[PDB]
Amino acid sequence: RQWALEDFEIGRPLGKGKFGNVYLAREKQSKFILALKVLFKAQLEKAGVEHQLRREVEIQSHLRHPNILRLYGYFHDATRVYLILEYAPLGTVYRELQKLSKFDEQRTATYITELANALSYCHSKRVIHRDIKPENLLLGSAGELKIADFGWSVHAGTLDYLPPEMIEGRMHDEKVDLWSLGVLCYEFLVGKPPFEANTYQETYKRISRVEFTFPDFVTEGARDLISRLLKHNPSQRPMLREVLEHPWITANSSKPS
Repeated sequence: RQWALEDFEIGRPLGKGKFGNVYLAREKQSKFILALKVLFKAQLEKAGVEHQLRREVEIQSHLRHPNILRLYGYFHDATRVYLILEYAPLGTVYRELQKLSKFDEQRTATYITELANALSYCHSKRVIHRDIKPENLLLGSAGELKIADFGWSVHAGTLDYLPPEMIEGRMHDEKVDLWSLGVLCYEFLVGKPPFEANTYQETYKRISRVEFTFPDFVTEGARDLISRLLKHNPSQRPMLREVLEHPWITANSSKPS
């Protein structure tokens, strides 16, 4: 952490967010490579997502896990607010999916394993995640998957990754995470989310109905796991331990539980 913008040399823009840009950066005193996220206070207040941001930063701060992107610290200008983040050199899972069209079973199972580990750790800390997107998944130097969005919750846009209970306005719990796994496991293997449609309304209906089909190249194990994850009823969804111990996972995953 630092107290000012002058503590960092700003490098190439890693990406542009809706509220502000992210840069590659180096802490001058220690030559420390990190990611510097810039946000505008006015923009945050326009949506009133300021308090949400503060809470999410607070939650993220207490999370220490190899498969979760680290928040080193933060400061403000004003107007600008700066987040100091772990730099993931291998970019997003989204871009990787864009490059490889789809992932093989081993890579998919591995990513799912890392995800389930991180989320299990979060559940131990009574931390529940919102929707998980591939653009919000980064890759470390060893290619390790890292959850990078700060969408956490402590109390019990595109709809592609939201569970039925959240889009229907029903009460949601930790089970949400498992649903996300399902979607991701599908997308990794197929190249597109299972409820993708050209229309928001269509996607809404397809999610609410849990209306999806498998391409022929999807194996029985993958179909089984995904089908168990994509339950309309959150209660019928398995636990993360059952996921980590799923035959298909254990058969294809490189990383242990």
